[PDB]
Amino acid sequence: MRKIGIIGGTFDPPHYGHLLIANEVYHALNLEEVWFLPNQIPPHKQGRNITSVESRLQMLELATEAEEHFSICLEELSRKGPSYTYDTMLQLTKKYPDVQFHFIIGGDMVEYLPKWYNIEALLDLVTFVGVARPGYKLRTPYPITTVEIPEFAVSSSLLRERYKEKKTCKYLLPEKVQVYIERNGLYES
Amino acid sequence: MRKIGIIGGTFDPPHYGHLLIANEVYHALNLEEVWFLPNQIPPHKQGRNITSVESRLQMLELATEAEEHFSICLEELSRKGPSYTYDTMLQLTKKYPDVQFHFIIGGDMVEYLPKWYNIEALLDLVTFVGVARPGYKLRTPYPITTVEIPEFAVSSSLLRERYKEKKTCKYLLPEKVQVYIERNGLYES
Ligand SMILES: Nc1c(C(=O)Nc2cccc(F)c2)sc2nc(-c3cccs3)ccc12
Ligand SMILES: [Ca+2]
Ligand SMILES: [Ca+2]
Ligand SMILES: [Ca+2]
Repeated sequence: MRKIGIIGGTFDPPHYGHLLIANEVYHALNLEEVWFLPNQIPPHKQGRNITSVESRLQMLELATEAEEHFSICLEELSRKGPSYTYDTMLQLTKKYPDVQFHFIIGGDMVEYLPKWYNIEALLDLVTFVGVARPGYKLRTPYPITTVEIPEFAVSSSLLRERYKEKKTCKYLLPEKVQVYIERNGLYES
Repeated sequence: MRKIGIIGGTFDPPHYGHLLIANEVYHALNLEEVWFLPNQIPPHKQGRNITSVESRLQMLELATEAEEHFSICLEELSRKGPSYTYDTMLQLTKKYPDVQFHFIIGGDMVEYLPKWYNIEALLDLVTFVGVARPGYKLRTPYPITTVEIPEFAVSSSLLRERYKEKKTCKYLLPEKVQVYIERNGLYES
């Protein structure tokens, strides 16, 4: 009966956009906590740069360390290459039979839910939480919860480009993440 | 091989945002045509409304009628249930052996490509075209083509809330589609 949120992604890098979404859902739905679920990234086909699991995990640590109700879930990182959400949620529900998982997704992704691997069985494992801007209404045959979220146009691709151009990203992600990015020379070609 | 774009989605309703994306990719990559690929929607779990196949197809016709280089592909819509993209593209590849398919996806979708059903096999059937805001880049282990398109922010979920509130959506989607929506009482739920 414990209400726990799940927010998945590569977190490459983690930013205030992610934290804002996790916080809003935590508060809207009265969750006990939100788990950040870092995805595996397959090796690059052409051997080009991917952000190491080590780096993504430490940025997540730094991003969430000051937040009481945010935790990191290592389930997806703990085996294989990438996992279907079904596979991950199967293991978490078996592992935490007392938890009601609330799986947070962007509004734009809602229309594509019928294409998710093994969707019908996943619907028995999680409650989906669709996030949408004020003024936006989500539509789906599936029983999802909608949460309205403020606009802050920060994205990982934005931040990556700023670091490439040796610009600062003050005010866009936690200070400690920024220091890590700068010290490890991340995202600079 | 003929270069053909694929833009998939529920188009519920189709609007200027979709046409802008298709058109930009069409011009950027010198495609012969862009085929809009309407998805199937499973029946509502709680007996509520989904927009019919008939309605979605006719809005799509009205949205694309003026453009020679825009067509509608019925591969998914003619089926009884939803299709994985891999299964659709395998059939299309089979049916059109001289076509190189360019599969258009939103920038936000790129991060989650490793979770798509049969992604490795699908990579051998299509070239993905990711849409980035101008000056921004997409990060993925997969070989993808990037097309820059401004984020125009018009969305189906905005238009639907507007129709529920009994507003017009003039200047946000083709005139003909707005008429069809109003005349048929779509999006009032
Ligand atoms: N299979 C998935 C998606 C998908 O099929 N998208 C899509 C996008 C454009 C056209 C299309 F046919 C499908 S979006 C998505 N998001 C996720 C997420 C994982 C964690 C947060 S969202 C997992 C799987 C998929
Ligand atoms: Ca730097
Ligand atoms: Ca009406
Ligand atoms: Ca009515």
